[PDB]
Amino acid sequence: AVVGTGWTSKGQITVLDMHPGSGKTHRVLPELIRQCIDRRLRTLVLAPTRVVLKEMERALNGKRVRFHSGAIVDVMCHATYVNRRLLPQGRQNWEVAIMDEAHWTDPHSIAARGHLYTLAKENKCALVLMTATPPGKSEPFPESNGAITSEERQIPDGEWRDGFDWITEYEGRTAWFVPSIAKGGAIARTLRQKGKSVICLNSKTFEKDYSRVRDEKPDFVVTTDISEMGANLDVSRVIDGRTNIKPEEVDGKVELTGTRRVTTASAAQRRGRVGRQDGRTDEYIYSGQCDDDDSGLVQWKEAQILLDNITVATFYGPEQDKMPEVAGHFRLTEEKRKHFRHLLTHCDFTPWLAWHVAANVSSVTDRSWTWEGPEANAVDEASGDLVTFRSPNGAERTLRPVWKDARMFKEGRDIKEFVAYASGRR
Repeated sequence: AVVGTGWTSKGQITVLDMHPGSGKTHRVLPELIRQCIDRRLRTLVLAPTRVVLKEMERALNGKRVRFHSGAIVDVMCHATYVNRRLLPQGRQNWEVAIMDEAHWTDPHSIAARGHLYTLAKENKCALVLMTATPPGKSEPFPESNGAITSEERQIPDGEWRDGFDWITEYEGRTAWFVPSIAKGGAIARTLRQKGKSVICLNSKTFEKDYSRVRDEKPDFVVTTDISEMGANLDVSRVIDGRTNIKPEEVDGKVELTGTRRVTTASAAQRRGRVGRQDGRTDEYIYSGQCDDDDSGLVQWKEAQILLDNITVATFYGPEQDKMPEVAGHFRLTEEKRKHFRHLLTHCDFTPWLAWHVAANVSSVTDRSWTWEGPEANAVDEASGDLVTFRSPNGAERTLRPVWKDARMFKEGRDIKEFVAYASGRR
């Protein structure tokens, strides 16, 4: 344990920065809840992912905790907390809030910590943030439970043949972080034609396929940033090119082109996959430097869209500089918020797309915005022909949305699901 009491006093903000593998989920979290239950405080616990929520349920074995897909402790995902507050008829209160993996730059995660920070600064709760890389200044090589030898090497950015023998001559298991699902597939194919087993983890596969890692012990896990929020990959080496995809609003559209250097918090979390056990020395092989200035990413606008609709609120204080507009800018009328919530939760829309649709379109039944956009917004398959579909009246449409978000058409979303919506089947 790190803190005694007073941590549950209204207006207290506590940051627990504990290294991975020193018993946070199964030692520290269960002691914090014991205290809450003993003091009879309505406690909220936020997990980043279903994988971590399930792990919390095992560690909180034998307490009155309510887990969400007569107890005073509720456990749910970051995203569940925020999505619930999008119904103004929703909005239960807790006096203590514990947020696990509180560094995540997912918009729901940013909005949750901002909302809870706002409440605690007004003395409506206590807030614990559990993360090795708290928002604010980060170190790329923070302390670990066991040794990590970190070395800079050139890392392949796609398929290779010769010149990188150190990758495949290695005897232990490796996690290789990649900036995108597409780049992952290239790396995965090359490793497999060099005789290695590979599992790919990303936004799309993580919830389902995390368990194959433990079960199948592949030579390589080729992973996106999805493994930076509590994933135990049980590897002895990380390979980290220190890049990520850069979703950005450019000329009124969300683009996904090229990469950014990771933030130092990301680099530390990637490295943080190893060094979990004392008595053994692991390896972190990386290429190049970090860039902490991610203020350009659309995630901050999306965090504001959510925060303005679950609520003067601020982001979690160091992050407030990254709020792109005046607080409240994106607030919707109750009726439009209901549309917004449906698009997020039932149609798998990004916050950016769901906001533009709900703010602007007349009725929840209109689909004409999906074909009435400017010509340059038309959506192509990888084969080069523009996507077409039929409206219920048999009219042939070209997919050409008024608001274009590249994330709807690749990187773990399929054109086919968006066409289900556009054709009025969803």
